[PDB]
Amino acid sequence: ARHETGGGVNFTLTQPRGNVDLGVGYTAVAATATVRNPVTDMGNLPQNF
Amino acid sequence: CFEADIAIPSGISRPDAAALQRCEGRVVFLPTIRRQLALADVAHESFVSGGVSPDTLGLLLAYRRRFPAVITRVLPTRIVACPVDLGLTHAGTVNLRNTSPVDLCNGDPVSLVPPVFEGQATDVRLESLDLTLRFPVPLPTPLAREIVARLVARGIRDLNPDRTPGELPDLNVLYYNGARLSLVADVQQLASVNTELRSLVLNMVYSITEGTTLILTLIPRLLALSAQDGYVNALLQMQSVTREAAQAPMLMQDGERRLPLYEALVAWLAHAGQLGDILALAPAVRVCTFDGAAVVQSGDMAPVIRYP
Amino acid sequence: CFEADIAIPSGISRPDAAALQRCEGRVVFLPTIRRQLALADVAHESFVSGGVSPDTLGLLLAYRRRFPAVITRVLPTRIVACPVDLGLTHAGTVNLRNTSPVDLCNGDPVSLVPPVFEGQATDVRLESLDLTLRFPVPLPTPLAREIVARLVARGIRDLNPDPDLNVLYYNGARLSLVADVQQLASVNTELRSLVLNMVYSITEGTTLILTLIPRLLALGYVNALLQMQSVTREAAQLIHPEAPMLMRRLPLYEALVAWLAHAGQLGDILALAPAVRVCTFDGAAVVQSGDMAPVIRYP
Amino acid sequence: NRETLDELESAPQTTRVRADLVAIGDRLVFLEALEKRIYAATNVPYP
Amino acid sequence: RDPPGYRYAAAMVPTGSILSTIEVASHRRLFDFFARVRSDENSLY
Amino acid sequence: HQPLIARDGPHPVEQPVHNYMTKVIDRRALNAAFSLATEAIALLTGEAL
Repeated sequence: ARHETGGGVNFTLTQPRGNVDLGVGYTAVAATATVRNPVTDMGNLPQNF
Repeated sequence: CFEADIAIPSGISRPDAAALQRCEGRVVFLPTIRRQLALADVAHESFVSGGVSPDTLGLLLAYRRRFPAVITRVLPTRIVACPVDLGLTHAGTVNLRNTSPVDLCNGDPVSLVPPVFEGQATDVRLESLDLTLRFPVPLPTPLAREIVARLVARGIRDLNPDRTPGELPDLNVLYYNGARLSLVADVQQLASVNTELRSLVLNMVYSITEGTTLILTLIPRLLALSAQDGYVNALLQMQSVTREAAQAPMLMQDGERRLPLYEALVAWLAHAGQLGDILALAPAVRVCTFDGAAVVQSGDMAPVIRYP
Repeated sequence: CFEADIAIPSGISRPDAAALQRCEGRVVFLPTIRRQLALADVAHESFVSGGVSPDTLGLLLAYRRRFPAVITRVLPTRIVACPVDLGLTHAGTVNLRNTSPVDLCNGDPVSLVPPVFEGQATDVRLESLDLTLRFPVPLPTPLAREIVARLVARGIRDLNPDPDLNVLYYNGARLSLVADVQQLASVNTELRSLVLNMVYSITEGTTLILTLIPRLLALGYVNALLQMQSVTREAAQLIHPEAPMLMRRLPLYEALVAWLAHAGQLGDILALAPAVRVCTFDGAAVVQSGDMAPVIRYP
Repeated sequence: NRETLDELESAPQTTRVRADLVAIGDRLVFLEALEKRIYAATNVPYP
Repeated sequence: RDPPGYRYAAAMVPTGSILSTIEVASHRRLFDFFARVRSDENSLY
Repeated sequence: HQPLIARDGPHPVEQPVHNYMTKVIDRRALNAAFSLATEAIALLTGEAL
């Protein structure tokens, strides 16, 4: 598909997918291994109503 | 697209021509709708009224008159800008380069402003031919209308020097999201502040009608809600004259079938409702991004579509 | 046209799929013009902002912030809606559905929030996927503005109460506003927040000019010209309001800023700028309620 | 009867590719890291 | 000095290969001239 | 189809069990875009020559 712009035209490509879990029961299991960093300061901030 | 060409004339040095290369996506005000035009009609030297450069309330009145055009492309001997006031009819959305500390979001109507921030301000000088270019600052209409109000009131408060002591309120500082925004306080000119005051005073009068008195009855009722709802509490700003205005029908109904409430709303809505627009230039564009990016960083190109 | 294809979720009940089939020709507001959008993004559950479903004011805000797109073709596992804002003006005729008064051969329909008329009527719930759709009503600009002001006018009477605004005669017969019952209690509770911003912005506007005019023209051409054309109008209104009311350049100017903004924010919400026009041809020239009507992108 | 016939039509054609195979306990598994292969320069985060 | 710019032709006949693939907008300042062209740009031509 | 065991003594006797189920497809799509700047469209289509 395509559309106009400042510059010039723009071509978006999309193909449809579809999917199903085969199997009865659990097929994948995931596990956490390490903690990299906190991402949050793990600190002192209050709340302000 | 009725593009208006703008001829770079003759001598243009390599450093100056490199300055115009990065001016694509910026905005120009042309004093006509033309096909052939001179580079000097766009320059800030053309904004000069008789003998005098307009102040920063004078520019708004100059940008009121003439037509905003967003530069699309710049060629060796011409500048192509399509006059948004007219030639906005493009299937997709001309690029606006966000020049501002601010950030557009998606759907924000974009009205322009003379450069007005302490840290910022784009004027690009060109030494080969005497001329300069101040590019207006695009800005959401909520913010651009807060600024104009600041400049208007500042020109009005400094007009009759304040009787009261010499320490006045700020009015020079805003906030958009976080990010304190400090306006430029520099000069105010009689004529520029007069018209801005003249049309402010004029319109706030026409918004008062017979049915308006029926509404002024409700001030004691508002403050009853000031205090028992968390909204309506927020509505009334702490510095609210209305709060100080309470610190009534008058019979006089002319035959009883007019509906002055309804008529009072319409009257107020026209004149007072449309004040951002008359004091400043109203939005003609609104950010729209096809790729689904939902903001525009400062300095980026904002895909822009016709009027909100 | 730039069609944008909204993706129907996973399996929906057969009666729900027939509910959508009947939604072709209805206006949708799509948050971004991305070609691929979800249905939950469009559904009214996506208008929540402050943790609540938005009132008529909160809606009118959103209608001014997202993009309305008329629904062109509803397909199982898609919805194809073509945004009204995109492309050249006067092109992409897409059919609407008329709701309420007749859309004559022009007049620039505004899409105003649903609650202004039968409230829940048009909610169109989909239980299978647990979402809902409130489609705005396509009314002409003169009538849309007359109504929205007509109801906040009636909402001022109601605020404190001790000539009927309700019956609007619109070209044909009479149009009914009131659905009586408690619908008004539902209509009036949603206009509750719009009424206040209206009441406030008036009372805060007058008192701010009534304080400013006498606290200005007393400090040139300002004075003379002001009192000149204001004879028995501004000054008379000054004595009369100051009669049944109370009376600071520093708070004045800082309140004149905060009002001037809030005011124009209401003028933006209000005035219901037209999304489209009707320009017909080889057509009836009047679109009877509930009938698809031609329509074009700019007024 | 005749269930479990299932199917076995062809036997596709194969290529020997560079993989990382490990026997964990009793069974053979692909052991993988695929950032720097697909996610490398793309500025997409790795799931 | 203001960069002379990038030479687009003579970039068509490389003299060598870059062996890494990174996001170079991070390393933005290791160069005299730099541009990010998302898809295509008029300045290439 | 499930297995089964013969028990002994007072108990409810057991019958074979067959469970029949179905699953549907989850539908998706993948997007990528590119674009041509107007100078390029012009060189490309024909005219700037």
